[PDB]
Amino acid sequence: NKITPNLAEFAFSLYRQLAHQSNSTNILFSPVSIAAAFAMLSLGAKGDTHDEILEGLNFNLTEIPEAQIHEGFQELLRTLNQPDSQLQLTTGNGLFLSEGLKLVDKFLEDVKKLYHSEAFTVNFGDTEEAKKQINDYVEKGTQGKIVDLVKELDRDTVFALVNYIFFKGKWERPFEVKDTEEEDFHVDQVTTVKVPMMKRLGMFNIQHSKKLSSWVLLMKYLGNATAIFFLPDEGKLQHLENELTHDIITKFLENEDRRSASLHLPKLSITGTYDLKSVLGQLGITKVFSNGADLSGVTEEAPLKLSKAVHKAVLTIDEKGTEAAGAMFLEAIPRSIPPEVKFNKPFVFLIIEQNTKAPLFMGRVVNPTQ
Repeated sequence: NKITPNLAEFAFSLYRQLAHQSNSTNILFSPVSIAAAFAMLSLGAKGDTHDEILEGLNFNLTEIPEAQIHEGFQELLRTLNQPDSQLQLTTGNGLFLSEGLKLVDKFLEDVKKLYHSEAFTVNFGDTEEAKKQINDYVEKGTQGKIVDLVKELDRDTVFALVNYIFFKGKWERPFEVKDTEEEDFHVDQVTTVKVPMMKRLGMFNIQHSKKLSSWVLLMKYLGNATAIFFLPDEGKLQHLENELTHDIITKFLENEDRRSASLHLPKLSITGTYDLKSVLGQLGITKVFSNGADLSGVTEEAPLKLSKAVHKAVLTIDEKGTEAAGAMFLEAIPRSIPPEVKFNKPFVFLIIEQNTKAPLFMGRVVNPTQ
């Protein structure tokens, strides 16, 4: 693409903020999902409000044309929604504005053709009634995978944004349910929990990196997506979180070499729930959540601001290399002795879209049972 580098930096920027607040919490969010959520909102904003958002998404308005930005997100979100995608990425934006409000139709239109988003008007006077609706939107939109998203709503809520994303990929080269068994996972230097561990001896795009002091594993998903897992050596987790760059990751994706290995990877499900206002505030995006928010692109006469913005990400990782079978690869294993690589301790991961090189997900697993 062309806005990929910016997205990559936005992601690490946001990841480090969340990782610095604690080192015992799992982390899971979607760089693409969130950036597009606000790039969209920037269409109904002006001046500092509008400029603050695009720069909080790591865009230098002094060197890049806005049209280029929205131009890119349209194509990116375009390919992510292909009805014939083996990927099966179900993501959506919930725009909820107070009832009885003059909305520029040009806005409601762009939010449609460019950001494939849906805008809804509701009675925010009735809290426990508008909240029950917003959650019924996600649920009926996520095949029920995500429920009771919104916990509570403020009083003077007039503008609320709900961003969600669900994903369960199908490995190009799947694991066998029959080999999955419980193994210890080290949440820390002297503590362990049990977790179902998938395992398979095979040819993997795996290698140990000295610069990162970590094992780097790359696995393909049906639908043109790649998962990159980083298993840091003893005591090098922070080191790893600080050395990661977009170029490092790009180098690893150009390598197609496979080597023998007995891999143990946990079967798990992770979710990330974040308050975009709270989180994006530390990145410099505030004006849009304030009274002085210039949202005249949305409503033309009445005062408007973003009251609440939530992001919810769900990622499931299991054996399946599809709901069904068919093809069937066959790998030639060398006779040499293969290394046993176990992801039985905290590790960081990225899920990259092969076409654009955009990060669909970024996360960290510290405790698989939490």
